[PDB]
Order: sequence, then C-alpha cells, then structure tokens
Amino acid sequence: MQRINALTIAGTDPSGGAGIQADLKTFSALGAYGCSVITALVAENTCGVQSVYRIEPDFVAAQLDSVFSDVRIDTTKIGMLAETDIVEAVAERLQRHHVRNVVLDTVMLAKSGDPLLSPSAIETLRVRLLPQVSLITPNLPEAAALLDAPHARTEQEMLAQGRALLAMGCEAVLMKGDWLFTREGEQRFRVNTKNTHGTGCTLSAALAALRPRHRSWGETVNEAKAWLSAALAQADTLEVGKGIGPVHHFHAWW
Amino acid sequence: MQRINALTIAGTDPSGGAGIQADLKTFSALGAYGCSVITALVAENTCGVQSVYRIEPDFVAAQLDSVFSDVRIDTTKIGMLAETDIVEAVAERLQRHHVRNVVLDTVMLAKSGDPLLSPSAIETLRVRLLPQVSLITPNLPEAAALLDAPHARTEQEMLAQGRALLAMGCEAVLMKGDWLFTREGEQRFRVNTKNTHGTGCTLSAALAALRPRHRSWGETVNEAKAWLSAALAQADTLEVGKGIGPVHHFHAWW
Ligand SMILES: Cc1ncc(CO)c(N)n1
Ligand SMILES: Cc1ncc(CO)c(N)n1
Repeated sequence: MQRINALTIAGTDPSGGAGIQADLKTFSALGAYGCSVITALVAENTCGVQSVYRIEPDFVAAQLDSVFSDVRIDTTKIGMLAETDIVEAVAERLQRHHVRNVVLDTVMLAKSGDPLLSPSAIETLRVRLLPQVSLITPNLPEAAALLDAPHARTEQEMLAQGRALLAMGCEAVLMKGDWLFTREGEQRFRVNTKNTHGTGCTLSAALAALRPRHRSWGETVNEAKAWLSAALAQADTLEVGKGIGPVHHFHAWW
Repeated sequence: MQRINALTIAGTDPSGGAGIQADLKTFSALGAYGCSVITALVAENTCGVQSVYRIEPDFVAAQLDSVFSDVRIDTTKIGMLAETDIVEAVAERLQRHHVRNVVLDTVMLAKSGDPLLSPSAIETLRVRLLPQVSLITPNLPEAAALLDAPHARTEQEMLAQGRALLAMGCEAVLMKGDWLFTREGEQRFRVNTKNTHGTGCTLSAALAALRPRHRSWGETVNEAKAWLSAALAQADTLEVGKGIGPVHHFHAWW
C-alpha cells in the first residue's frame, strides 16, 4: 500500500488511552506513519483529569511548522485545541499549507466532565477552523454548542444541525447519537464494555488514517466503526487503570 | 501472552521518529500497552532541532503520579531528562513505587549536535538515578561523561567503564560501540541505511518492552537488536522528511 503520513494536533494523556497517545496508536494500527503536535499537556488518568498544563500558542505554532516544513502530511486529526490562540494558529497553518483530509473531533467538554469551551475559542473555531475541515465528528451537545442552538430534540432537528454545519464550511459531518452528512445527502449507521476511555479520540483518529484508503467518507466511516467496535470488544482484556479503561487499539496484532 | 504495560519518561518529537513518539511506537510494535510522561517538548524535525520548550518539574512529577497512582507499570524506558529537577523528581517516584526493569538511555547530547548535559544534572543523575536502573545504554562519549573519565581508547578501558557503571548501581550496562555487562560477566554482540533518526530511542524502548518476555538481559538484548535491524532495513520505504529519516517501527505489520 502507498505510504501515508498522518498528523494529530491535540492534547496528551499519560495513561495512554486518549489524546495524541490514542491518536498515534490508532494511526499505527491502521497502517500510517504518525506525527503529532501537542496543544496541551494534561496529567490525566483512567480516573479522570488531575490537572491541565497550558502550552504557549507560539510553541504550538512552532510545532506545526517543524512538521509541515519537513514532512508531507496526507491526513490530519484535530483534538483538544484549548484556547482561541491555538485555534487561530492551527487554522492559519492549515490554510497556509493547503492541508486536506482534516478530521475535527469536538473536544469542548471533558472526560471527568466540564465544558472546556472558551466562548471566545468557540467563535474563533466556527469562523476560522470549520471552513477547513473535511469531516467534523460532534455528538449532540457539541453540535448544539457549535451552532449555538438548543440541544436537538427530534430527528428532524438533528438533521437540520448537520446540514447547518455543512453550510458553515465543513465538507462532511458525522453527527454522533450516527448520521453522516455530505453535499449528496445523509446516511445512517452495540458496545458491551465499560472501558470506553478515548473512544472519541480513537474514532476520529481512525477516520483520519482510513480516509486516504477509501472512495468516500461513507466507505471510510463504515470501516472505522467496524474497527473501533473490535477495539472495544477487547478493551476488557487489558489491565490498565482502576477507573474506566481504554479500548484495545491493537486487538488485531496482540 | 500476559499483558505488560510499558512506560516512557522522555521528550517529544513532532515528526514522530524519536522521543516518546518512537518509544510509544516501539512498545506498540512489540506487544505492550504504552504509557508516557513528558519531560520536555521540542519542535524537532528530520533536519534537526528548531527549539526546545521546558516543562515545570512539578508537572513532570504530576504526570508520574497520574500514571503510577493508577496503572501498573511493568517496564520503563527513560529518555531526555533535561535538568536536575526532572532527574530528581523521576528518581524519587521510581524509588517510591519500587519501579523495576528501568532502562535508561543516555540522552546527554543532541541529534543536531550539542551536549545537553547540565553539569548539575549529570551529578544528580549518577547519584540519584543510576542506583535504580536495570539497564543503561550509553555509547562511548556518554559512558565517559557519566564517569567523568577520558573517552575510552582501548577495549580494556571500555570494559573498565562498563564495570565501573555496574558498581555505581546499574544492574546491567550495554556499552554501544556492543558489550553487555552483568554481575556474571561480559557478552559481545550492519546498518545499510542513512535514515537512522531515533535509533537510540527505539533500541532502548525495545529493550524495555522486550525485557519482561525473556529470561535474561542477554536474551532480550539479542531479540531487540534483531528487531531494530529489521526496522532499519525498511527505513527507506518510508516517505517522511527531507533530512535524516526514522526507522520503520512497523516493518512487521505494514
Ligand atoms: C487530551 C485529551 N483530549 C481529548 C479527550 C477526550 O475526553 C481527553 N480526555 N484528553
Ligand atoms: C525528544 C528527543 N529525545 C532523544 C533524542 C535523541 O538525540 C531526540 N532527538 N529527541
């Protein structure tokens, strides 16, 4: 298979279940050389977040450039963005290097629970970043927050929000309940475990790493979910942490 | 195979060839769930280091605790330590949690070239950390710097330094030219590529991930080298960077 390099722009998880740790693992498992730009450090854990350590937007920018000025990036996954300046720096580099296949997960809350959404950040995100993502993967609350609209009550409202997100620049949207939105139309798409830490990061990283090997987003959405389901299906064979464990990114190898 | 969790305490490489990126990849490739504590961020590249970003020793400490207070660690690899306070914080946690199978690579220089050795750090390292490592993997210049002795001229001197490092606390020493030193005795151990970025990190991470599946350090040193050789043997099939590329951590899977 052709060599594809994948890049992740996100936060860190020392326990290795979420963040760039999960993104990098997922890329590896799905056949892609992995690159990563850190936007924030966090003493995280299988039992929640202990603390967050901020990084200077300038260094994030420095990291982006160290990568884009040297390695050809075929797919990109974006996780935790933290603040307005990071969002801006990221969008700017994405625009300068004509980066495509950008998958944007919506990390605007928190595992332990907490709306990590800087009101100034969200506005910058919808105006400066959205117009550059190939696929956005929000759940209902997140979709609502991005649109600054009420939490979808019915299926119709949920479909309206997907279409609204497209008009804002996104090439595609995967509303997680799962519905995939494209200019063409919509498409509809079993967890038996409690160890689901990092699922979101993993799904988005997977969608990113898989995109270059498929015809359409639908095709890639289909394979990534199948794969993620297999990862969850083995989550319990892992012995990490006392709280909620991660999925088994390498179920297919060991 | 029994589940083994591996932990890396080191710096970052955004291009994914060295640092915790390489460590985490290597763990993954060799069947171990990976954990990582970041000691320093660096806008690095296949063409060298652009800049280094310091992290508060306290956060390093916070990271160690987030991990050791939740995940059972079976093997540990230590890379970039940066400064005295980090070395101290690391040694302290290693001591508190009776951490074993500690593999310490000697990152006291720089890819682009530069002795990243804080004279205060090196002294703290030999007094506080060395007594807790299972295996140290220095090359000649590094070995000399740790011993504060002249660069070994002959084989005898090289053997003297290995034995001296044992007396300082190290359970084993792998002097890279390669000689493995143990209480028992010594043991002696082809690169056709130019893309060797991250080799050192990869070897140490491999030795760490492999240790728990072998009888002795000799046995594990043997397998890790064979594996690393295969990784180098495919380094050229990768398309990352313009300078010196990384090895192919996943030669065995894709
Ligand atoms: C750094 C980071 N990014 C994303 C998530 C998802 O909850 C997390 N827990 N941590
Ligand atoms: C973070 C990091 N650790 C170790 C090395 C090896 O010189 C490197 N280039 N980068």
